[PDB]
Amino acid sequence: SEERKERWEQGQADYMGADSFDNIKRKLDTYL
Amino acid sequence: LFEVAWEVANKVGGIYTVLQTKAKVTGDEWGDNYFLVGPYTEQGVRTQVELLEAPTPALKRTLDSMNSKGCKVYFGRWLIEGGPLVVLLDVGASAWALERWKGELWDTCNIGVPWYDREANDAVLFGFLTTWFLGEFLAQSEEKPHVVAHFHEWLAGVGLCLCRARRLPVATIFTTHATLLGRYLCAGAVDFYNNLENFNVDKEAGERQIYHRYCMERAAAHCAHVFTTVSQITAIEAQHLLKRKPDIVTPNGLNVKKFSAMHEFQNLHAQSKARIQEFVRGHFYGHLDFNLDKTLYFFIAGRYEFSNKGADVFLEALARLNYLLRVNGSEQTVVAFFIMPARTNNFNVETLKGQAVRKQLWDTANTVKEKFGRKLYESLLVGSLPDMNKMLDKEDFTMMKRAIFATQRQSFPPVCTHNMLDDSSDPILTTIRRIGLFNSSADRVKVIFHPEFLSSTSPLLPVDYEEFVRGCHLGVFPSYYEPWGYTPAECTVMGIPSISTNLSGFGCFMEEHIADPSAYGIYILDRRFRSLDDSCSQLTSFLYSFCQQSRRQRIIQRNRTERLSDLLDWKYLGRYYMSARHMALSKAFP
Ligand SMILES: O=P(O)(O)OC[C@@H]1O[C@@H](O)[C@H](O)[C@H](O)[C@H]1O
Repeated sequence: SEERKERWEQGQADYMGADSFDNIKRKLDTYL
Repeated sequence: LFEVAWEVANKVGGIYTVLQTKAKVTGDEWGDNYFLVGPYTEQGVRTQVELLEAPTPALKRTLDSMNSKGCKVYFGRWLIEGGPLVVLLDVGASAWALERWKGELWDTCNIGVPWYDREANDAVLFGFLTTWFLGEFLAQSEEKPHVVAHFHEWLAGVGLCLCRARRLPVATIFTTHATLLGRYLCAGAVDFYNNLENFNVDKEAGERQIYHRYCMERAAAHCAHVFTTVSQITAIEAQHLLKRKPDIVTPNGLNVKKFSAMHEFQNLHAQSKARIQEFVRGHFYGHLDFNLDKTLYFFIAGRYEFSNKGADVFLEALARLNYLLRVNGSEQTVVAFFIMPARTNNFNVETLKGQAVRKQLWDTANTVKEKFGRKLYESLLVGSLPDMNKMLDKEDFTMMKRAIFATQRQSFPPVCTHNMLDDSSDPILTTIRRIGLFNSSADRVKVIFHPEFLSSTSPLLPVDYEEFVRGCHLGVFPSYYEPWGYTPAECTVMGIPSISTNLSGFGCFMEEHIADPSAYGIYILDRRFRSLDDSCSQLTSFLYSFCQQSRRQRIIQRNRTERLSDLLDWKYLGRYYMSARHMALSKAFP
């Protein structure tokens, strides 16, 4: 998760890596 | 209930008037429990909100805790209709804990924000302040009542998921107005509405630097208990883009200014149209060879967008109408106004010259008529009749003759009432030259381009936007990418026919509530399942059909279109908001 700091700090916004939107989906869905 | 929006202190979009109009009905529904949340702006506290230094009668401890803990908040009354209870939250009051907040924001909804985008950081801190305020309130509210949270804008909605991350027993409603990435899709020279089934959303958000904005927009949409969207087509594009079907659609309503008499909106059209004629006469001195009682006024308004507003399709439709009118041998002539605010400098010398010539002709007529009045008064006093053997005077004919000599002109009338800064790259003028509309005598379609908002301070056209709209005969709005559409709704409220498309939110909304939308004057098009040529041909057919009716038929059409104002009023649109709030409450806590 540390390596994911700078990627969203100065605006890399990686999209073909292991940080796609579903990577946020499958942990936000557990919130409800 | 809590309304969260970024447009409470600044008028950057149309959400301001929507919220201002909805405040009355929301307050009438919710009594004194209606609170609204908005950012604090230095420019929006002078004549925009009455600050209340006194504590809220039902809330004293949370404000004291918030003030003592460092952040600065204000309570007061919004300077709008009804009774609003507004809270303003400063953006710099808690600007000293952005690092800590984003450190503890990594595990909540996993959103990252660039450091050089001040607006995104301001929205994030606003969301943090809002969720902190909700937490403090529910901690200090003894958990007796139930709180429902409504979010109207995506910047203000970033905190919504934060509440969902804090297990707060509240109903979560997410309302969107338009897709940000969709706006940039339409400028990519790629078909958008016919390819709605296949979007490579991740990358197109990636290389276009709008990745994170869509990221927390979709996060808020997914996390919300209920999701609402402005119109049906916007709901469809959200479902095919955000991968979440909205529970219900929420069209925007507008307050209607009723009159004592039903027909008064006709009278406002009668005189305002006259103000247009005095303009067009001035713009057509030396070429007034057509009867002005058989003239139609078409217009298209809004922001200067070429493809997204349908200026081009209107232009070639008018060209086809002109070509058709020169083979039918008809005397009807139409005038099309383009209220497209662009960047301009100074005025047009020919237009002002025409206005001055019209005024000079009026002065000459006034002098001659005063002389005639004096002579007629004398003859009536002596007890006789005017035989017109002395009105000639052998002198007034000289001045009238030289006036007519001055009125003579050789060059063609101009197409613009201003002076363009650039002419080799202006789409409107290039298209007009290409299609061949030069306001010639043999033509039947006239084009007038006025790249400036209409105001009473202008030298020419001394009318505002509302009166000019009320004066026209039919507004043509062939929108292509329009989320909801305010101008056609305004025209419908004013009581004039309009032309719209199912692509626009207003057209789709009207097409699904009233059967046969042709007798009421809301001419609908089909730009979704038809090609450009089919759409322009249908528009030309509609224009010819409008030109075909008589004056009585036009009066019938306008009278019937006037009655549809009740459909767009908030009194009818509040039902959808009530349903959405009730569904959210049921989903959160039975
Ligand atoms: O709407 P029009 O075809 O321009 O008709 C012209 C005027 O319309 C309305 O204002 C009234 O009916 C007037 O009595 C009529 O003179």
